[PDB]
Amino acid sequence: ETLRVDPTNDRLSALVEIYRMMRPGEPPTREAAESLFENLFFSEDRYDLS
Amino acid sequence: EEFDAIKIALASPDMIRSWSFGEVKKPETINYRTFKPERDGLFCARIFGPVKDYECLCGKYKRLKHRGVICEKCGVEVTQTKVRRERMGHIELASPTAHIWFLKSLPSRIGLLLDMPLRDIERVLYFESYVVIEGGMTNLERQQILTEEQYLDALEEFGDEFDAKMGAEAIQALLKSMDLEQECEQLREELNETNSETKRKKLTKRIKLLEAFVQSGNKPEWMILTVLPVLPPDLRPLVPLDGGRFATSDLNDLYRRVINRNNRLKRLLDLAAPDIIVRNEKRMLQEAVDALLDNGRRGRAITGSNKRPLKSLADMIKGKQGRFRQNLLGKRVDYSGRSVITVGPYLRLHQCGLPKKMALELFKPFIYGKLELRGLATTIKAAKKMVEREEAVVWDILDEVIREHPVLLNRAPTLHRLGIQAFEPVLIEGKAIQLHPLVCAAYNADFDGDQMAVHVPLTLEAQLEARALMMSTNNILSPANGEPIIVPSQDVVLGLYYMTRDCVNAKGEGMVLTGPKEAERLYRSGLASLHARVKVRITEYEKDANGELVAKTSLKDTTVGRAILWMIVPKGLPYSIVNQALGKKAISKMLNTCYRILGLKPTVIFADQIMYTGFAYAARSGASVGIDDMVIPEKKHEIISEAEAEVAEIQEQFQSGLVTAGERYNKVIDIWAAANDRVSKAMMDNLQTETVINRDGQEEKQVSFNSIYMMADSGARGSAAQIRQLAGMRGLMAKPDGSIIETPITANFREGLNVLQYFISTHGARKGLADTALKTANSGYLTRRLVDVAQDLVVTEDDCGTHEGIMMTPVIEGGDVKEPLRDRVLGRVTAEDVLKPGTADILVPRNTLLHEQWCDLLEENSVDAVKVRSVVSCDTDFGVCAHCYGRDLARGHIINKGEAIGVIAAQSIGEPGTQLSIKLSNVKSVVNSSGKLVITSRNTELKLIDEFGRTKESYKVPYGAVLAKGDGEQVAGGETVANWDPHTMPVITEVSGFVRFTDMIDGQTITRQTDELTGLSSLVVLDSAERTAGGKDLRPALKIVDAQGNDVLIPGTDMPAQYFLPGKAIVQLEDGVQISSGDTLARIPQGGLPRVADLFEARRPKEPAILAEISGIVSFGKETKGKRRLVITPVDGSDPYEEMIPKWRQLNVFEGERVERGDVISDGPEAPHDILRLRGVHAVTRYIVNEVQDVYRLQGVKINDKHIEVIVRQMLRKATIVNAGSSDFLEGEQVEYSRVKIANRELEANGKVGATYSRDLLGITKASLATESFISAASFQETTRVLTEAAVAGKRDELRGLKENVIVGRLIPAGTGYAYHQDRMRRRAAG
Amino acid sequence: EIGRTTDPVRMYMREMGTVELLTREGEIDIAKRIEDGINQVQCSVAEYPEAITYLLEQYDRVEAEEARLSDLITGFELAREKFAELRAQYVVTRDTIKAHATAQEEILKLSEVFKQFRLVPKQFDYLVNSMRVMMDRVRTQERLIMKLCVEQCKMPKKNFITLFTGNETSDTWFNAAIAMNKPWSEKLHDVSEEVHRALQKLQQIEEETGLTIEQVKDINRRMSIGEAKARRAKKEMVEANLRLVISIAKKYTNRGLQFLDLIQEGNIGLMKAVDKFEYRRGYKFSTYATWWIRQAITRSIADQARTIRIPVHMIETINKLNRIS
RNA sequence: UGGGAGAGGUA
Ligand SMILES: [Mg+2]
Ligand SMILES: [Zn+2]
Ligand SMILES: [Zn+2]
Repeated sequence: ETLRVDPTNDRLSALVEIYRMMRPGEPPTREAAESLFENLFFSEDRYDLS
Repeated sequence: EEFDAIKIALASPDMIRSWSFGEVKKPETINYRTFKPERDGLFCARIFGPVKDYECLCGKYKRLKHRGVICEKCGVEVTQTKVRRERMGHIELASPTAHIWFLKSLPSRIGLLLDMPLRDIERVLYFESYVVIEGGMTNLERQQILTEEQYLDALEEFGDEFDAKMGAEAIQALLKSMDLEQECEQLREELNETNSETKRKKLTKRIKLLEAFVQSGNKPEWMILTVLPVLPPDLRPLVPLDGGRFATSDLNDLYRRVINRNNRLKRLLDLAAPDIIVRNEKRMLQEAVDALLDNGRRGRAITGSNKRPLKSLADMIKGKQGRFRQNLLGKRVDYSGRSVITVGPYLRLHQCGLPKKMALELFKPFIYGKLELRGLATTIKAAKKMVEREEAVVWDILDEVIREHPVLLNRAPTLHRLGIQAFEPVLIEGKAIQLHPLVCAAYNADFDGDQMAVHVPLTLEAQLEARALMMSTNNILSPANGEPIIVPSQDVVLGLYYMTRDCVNAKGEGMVLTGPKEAERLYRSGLASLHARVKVRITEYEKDANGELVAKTSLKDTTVGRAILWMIVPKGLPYSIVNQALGKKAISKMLNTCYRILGLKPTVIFADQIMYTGFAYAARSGASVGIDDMVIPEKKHEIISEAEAEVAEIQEQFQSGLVTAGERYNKVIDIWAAANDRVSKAMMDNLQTETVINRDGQEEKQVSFNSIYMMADSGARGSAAQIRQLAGMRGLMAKPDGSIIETPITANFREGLNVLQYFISTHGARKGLADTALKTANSGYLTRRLVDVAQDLVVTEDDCGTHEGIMMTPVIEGGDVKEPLRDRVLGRVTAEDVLKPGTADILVPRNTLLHEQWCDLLEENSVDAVKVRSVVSCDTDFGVCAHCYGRDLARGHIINKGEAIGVIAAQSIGEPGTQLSIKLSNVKSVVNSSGKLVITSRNTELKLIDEFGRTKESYKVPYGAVLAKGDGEQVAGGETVANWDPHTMPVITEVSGFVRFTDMIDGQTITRQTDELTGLSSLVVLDSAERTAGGKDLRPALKIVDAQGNDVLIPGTDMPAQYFLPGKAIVQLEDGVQISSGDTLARIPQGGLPRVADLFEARRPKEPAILAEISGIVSFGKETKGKRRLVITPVDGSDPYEEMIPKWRQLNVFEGERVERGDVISDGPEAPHDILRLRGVHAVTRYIVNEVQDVYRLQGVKINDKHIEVIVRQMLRKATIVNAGSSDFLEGEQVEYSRVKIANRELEANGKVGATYSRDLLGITKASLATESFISAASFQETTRVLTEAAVAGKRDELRGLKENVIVGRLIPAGTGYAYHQDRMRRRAAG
Repeated sequence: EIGRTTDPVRMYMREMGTVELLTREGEIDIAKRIEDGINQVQCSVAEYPEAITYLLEQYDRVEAEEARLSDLITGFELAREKFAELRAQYVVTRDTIKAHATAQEEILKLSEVFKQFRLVPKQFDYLVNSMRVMMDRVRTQERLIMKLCVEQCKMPKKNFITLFTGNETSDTWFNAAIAMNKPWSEKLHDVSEEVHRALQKLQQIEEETGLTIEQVKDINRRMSIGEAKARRAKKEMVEANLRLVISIAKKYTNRGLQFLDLIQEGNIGLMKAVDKFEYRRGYKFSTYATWWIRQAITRSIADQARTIRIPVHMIETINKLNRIS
């Protein structure tokens, strides 16, 4: 049901929508969306439980 | 200085330039070498006046000889320095920006005026998208929000015809180019063709807004700020610190931001900057102006240097620490002290012990005046130093000054009005305010470290308020209920209980005494105790018909202690006042009886003397607590062991697998509750009657002299629950999840708890301590909301001459009498007579204050219900009359005109919030074949009237319930007369004969199945949501006919005997059988403080009860849909009304009967809005009063019903108009009900049709905001919304409220100021 | 897109994201276009005779020894003799203007010898705005002529742009407008006296300029297109280095001022660096722009950051005494 | 002296 509601197509469209949620009003692009989704969770300096 | 009105409106740029004195053009405030203010700065002397009194900046003009001149050297006008907080400046903004209040406070007023969405207006203001103002072509219309690409297309396409601008200047040009009367006329035509609900509401909102602009005379261009004004620099001051560094206000920072960005915009417009840079600077100026007007409103709040958001102008005025609620209502006050309070029992009732040093500091200018009058000091400096050196002549002058000069003892939180009282002070040596012990029940103050404020009245009028209105010997009775609050509390009560109790053979029993003086002589000589049952001679004085006192003298069988108190009890009271053991309720009745018989002065001296003797004999008693005085019952371990064995027996039965876990849980709780009740009963027995070792008749028994039982039975400190926790069992303690724990705390506070029981007890202790804090906050918020509704209510007239009223029946719900007629009606004024024969034929006329003698006559003749005038039904404009309110409860007589009712009513309601024969009526029945009578109505009540005529109980029977007793039958007690089916709802009949099974076929409306127990088939009517296509247009009917088949009619009506049964009916009766009359046919199945706050805020509940809006029969009209519509047609006229009922909700009223106005169609809680609109004003008043009093009686607090009626009358102030006559009300405008009453009075005076209306119960928050006074509404709550609505509509304040005259600074029209205000009103009328 | 954004610096970064960065070579071409506009505005203000008499009389004012030698000349005993022979060339072209291509070649030779005088920019603005205000005088004059011929007679506009826009010096066009037998031309007699006032006003323009309306219209038209080209080239140079402004102001953030104020004052410094940039020193744009952007940001945070404002010379003096002692 | 935050405590 979540896949039927979900309007994205693939990975780059998913990153653009995550960019539009996190930093709204900014024109998204591929490299900025990739760097944003990497450095939110999967970076050793901006995420830590450890 | 003597103004009649405070008119608020919008500010034109010409008016802002008329306020100002010079354009502020520099951000820098002052210098750093020498600290003189700059030129055209934020603190400048030429704009905001001079810094020193009568001096320029350079030092040329330096005296008052040059009174007012302008200095030609530096521009500083030589005046006083008081004009540094009266002169404003102005900033000349380059781009005109938008006001954030009239853009973001919803509804936005710019979206509501221009008819543009707020998102699109925000896109225009954020310079993101162009908007077009005017266009000659048909391609681009007015208000078509173009993007950048569309504008660049249109620029190369047309380029000459259209003009599209972007930003706040475009919105200013749009509001300029629009036409108010043209748009108002076009929308008035647009409202008339069709009326959808959302479109008509939006159109009438816009029409009300546009008509507000035209009638106020404002212009829509004034919402766009072109010229921004500047606060004076002593209202945004520059205060230093102790280390040279400065600590300015946040307003100087915000003004510096606005001035810097405006100067940069001027520089960028002169430098021919690029479009991106100048657009960003215009956006920055808009952001800075919006931040200065309201920081936290538009976007991210601009934070200061210490990471905190700055305080703007809207944050200075609005909030908990705003200007209104921190300085305008409650101010700091000179001539004031504060100290700890101790006990002085040597005082009188109107005295308090001020210390010497603290009162010398208080009364210092009075000592200055007496020193200069007596010639002991020539000058004020000599008098100052003589007081500061503390001489003996200064102490003598202070002793002379403080004599007969009352001071007010305030203690915060002042919940009710007895938290401020005036006392004649007596100078003591110490540092603590010695109160009287009696007034600490009014102050709610114990001496565990409390603190009280001492304020000193200065003027002669203020001393007379404190002497005649606020003296502590005047307010004995509480204003909540008419009972004395100057009452003995716990220590006088213990002493008087130990006095007037009697032993059996104590010392010197059975003598004869010459009177009270010889009894006191016997006790203080030591030949007889306080408990000797002795015969004394008592000379009591009864009251004559007039004020004379006749006497009688006889022998009474008394004690020595009661014969000691007869020296104290004044002349006028009987001996049955004294001749019982005096608990706290008994001494309360003594002081009440002494008040109503003698007056005030014998009551004051009786309270002082009874306190003296209570303290003296409690000291001579020696009533001590010990460890041998908390007597544990000797059968505690046996009951505990039996209960544990029974709990273990049910536990092993559950472990065997017979009884379920929830039933085991409920059984264990019920067993431990029964065990706790048995242990508590055995404990109470063994503590009450343990004293059995007696003599001089035999081994006799009496009540025990144990001190724990003594301080429990006296009502002094504690109750039977506290004694149970000390001696018996602790009981069942609850978890914080609400569920009661299975095993209870068996040990008490004498045997000592173990570790796990104490850890279980900490749950409830911390929960109760947490709950207490929450309720006090809630109660204070509720008290503030109640006061701010009931501010504007005062007594104006002596009598209104109305004939309405509320018939006060004693509340008789359940099996007992909740309130008697005496507590319900004592104090009010009878509207009509009392027409009953009775025994003595009491006939009180109208306009009679019901005294205690008249209420005694009503009790003797046993009147059921009397109609008295209430505050809600009063017909006086802007205030009530004295005869509808009745008795001033604090005094005991009729209420003086001019005294504010509503503040007393709101305080009395919100103060205990920190403590929170067979008679048949309305019937329609038929006698069956067996005499077991059935009722065919739902609203039938079973009244239980005694043989004297009064009512004992009350019960409501269901529809179709069986009944054995008829009218007039007197059944004995204990007989079960209520017999009814709880789960099934019958569909019973009233005729007899055969049944014709018409309009039901197996397959589309009924389900063919059988019962699993008897094998007989049963025809369950299938619900319409699961029927097939053949059952979407039929209703099955039990067509009852006669014995051969003709259509029998109902006797009385013309309707055929049909029964449209609903679904899920267990039809056991088949065709071809005989049916009697009245038999069944089928079976159809089915806190305290938040409740008070939800009743007074008038909330529609989660499941409202559907009611009938028009009287008549009810039928169904719409098919093939589960939303059951009711075509409730009248029995006389046509039906203009239908009603929509959801799927799952059941119905009580079937489609064959006739309902009255306001019948319960769907069961559940009924909402007070429709209660008013259908039943009536008196019905919704009675509903609110009864459901509030149910809460306040559950918790045990006495509150008179007139206070709740005052809040209801203040809630019902609005009245929308459904049809107009010739008055100036067009359609649906919520005007005040007093205004339409005055308009209808004028219209029926000069002979016209008049205008009808319909009232509406607003909540507390909505009524105090929709109060016509913007100052009262903004001081209560939502200052931004109230000031925005008032500024747009152009309102004015007429200065008629108590809160308004507190804010402005005049005498309130409440009490003493009422004469001055009515003199001022008649001066304004006669001229 | 344009969503629910509320930070203005985020919208600034969106509105600056539309432009592209500059390459290694392109800003030399933009600076060449800027210098071409400056050369065009100088070569169109060169041949104006009253401006030449203004510079000679300001040279008489500096040679009468009451004004300094810095507020009217920047560079190129030498300027004195070359202005003396310019004055000799001026007093011979005052009477060889009567004779006809000799007049055109002598005024263009005065125009090209004028190009050596490196004048001060404030008096350049004086020359440009003096041309602008005499153009405003004659423009409201012709707007008055345009207004009076549309208000009364409802005539088409092709005859007006062929008759009025010819010589418009003598009365040869007004009598031609009356003498074309049209029913409004016989009722243009009440307009006649204030248009004769307008004609003598045009004759006043002929004696204070010396040339006709058509030559000065062409001169200020060349002035307008050169000013528009130079301003558009300057504008394109400005909106391609805003990322440099945010790169400089990224470090001055928590100094008592908001982040958006810093990049705004950096944009002011960027404009001041664009207006005074010289491309012939080989440097691209950034080594010259960084100093001006840093100066504007530092002078912003040294003044508008505190209530008690300390001047910049006093705070470096107390800082120098704090670092030595 | 006056202003604003943060923490603690008393009724
Ligand atoms: Mg206390
Ligand atoms: Zn001066
Ligand atoms: Zn009344």
